[PDB]
Amino acid sequence: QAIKCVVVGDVAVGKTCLLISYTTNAFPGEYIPTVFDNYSANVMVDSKPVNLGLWDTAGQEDYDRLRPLSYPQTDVFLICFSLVSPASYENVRAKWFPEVRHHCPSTPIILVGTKLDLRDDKDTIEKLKEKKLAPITYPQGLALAKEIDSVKYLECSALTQRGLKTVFDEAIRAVLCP
Ligand SMILES: Nc1nc2c(ncn2[C@@H]2O[C@H](COP(=O)(O)OP(=O)(O)O)[C@@H](O)[C@H]2O)c(=O)[nH]1
Ligand SMILES: [Mg+2]
Repeated sequence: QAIKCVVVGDVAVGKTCLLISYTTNAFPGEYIPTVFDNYSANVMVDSKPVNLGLWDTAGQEDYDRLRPLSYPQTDVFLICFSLVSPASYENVRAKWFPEVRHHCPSTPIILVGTKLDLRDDKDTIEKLKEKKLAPITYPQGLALAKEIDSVKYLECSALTQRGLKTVFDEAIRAVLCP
């Protein structure tokens, strides 16, 4: 089974790390590739063999017109936001969900909270407070998920890989089907 999955969301939520941490089981953080690319993984899910094509995106505003060229024939989207970036969570509803739905009205969405590992980091919570902000909590992401009617809400870390595999199994599970 060939499944095409597109990953959207604000620059720097960790889309490229998520894809590479997934396909290769190692985290770039140190050396992140800047050429926007597509990747591949052969996965077994509920006894069915799957070839999953993962398509990265340029979330920059400069790419508003060209980004949707990679949307045709997509089987499932991950809309991603950083659990340590409220601005990114805001943009799911202000920008990403509306753009996905504009081009692909019926394609399933998985809502993904990323950098799960920084949610307890001290220096991180601290910096967030200096802006009168705080990490997105599980209940908050679940609510956004319900707002936008995504098939699942899932948290992960590319750095630790916690929950990373489930993100992709549910992606696959959402195509073929509820
Ligand atoms: N601590 C932590 N940092 C991450 C994680 N995923 C990505 N990052 C960092 O976040 C920054 C942006 O990640 P990248 O994948 O380039 O984001 P993108 O622009 O959405 O594709 C980089 O500095 C990464 O090292 C994560 O799971 N944990
Ligand atoms: Mg990237």
